[PDB]
Amino acid sequence: MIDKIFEIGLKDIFSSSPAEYVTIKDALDGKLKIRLNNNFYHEIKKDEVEKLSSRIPLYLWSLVKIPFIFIKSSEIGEYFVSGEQWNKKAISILLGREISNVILNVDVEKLLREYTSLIFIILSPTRSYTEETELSEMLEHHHHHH
Repeated sequence: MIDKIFEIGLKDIFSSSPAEYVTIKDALDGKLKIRLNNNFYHEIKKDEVEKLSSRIPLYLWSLVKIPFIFIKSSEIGEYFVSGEQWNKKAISILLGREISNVILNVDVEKLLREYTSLIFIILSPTRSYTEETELSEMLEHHHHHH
């Protein structure tokens, strides 16, 4: 509890991850800047929030705290929907997927194209650098989907 040595292992991993969030209601309020764990700031596009709030039920606006975090599976094209149950319920309604834990890579990519600034993906560099994968994919003009 009040014990020294909090450990720094996962800190560097989730350093680029949001340390604070805003609701959909807050983003419409003009809170478009969230702080990361490494204290940097990422601005959220209000335009992407407005198209979001046009599709997600009113109740969830002050419940869902954006950005949405998706943890990528260590080797699989499945992403673990992270956040509160409201975030996960949002994803359930936006995709038509029942969120148990993961959604498919295609579903995440839909969401990425639909709402880019609202999403943080914790990439697993365990199985291919997804950024290098992106180049390799566009070379063959496709994106591996299943």
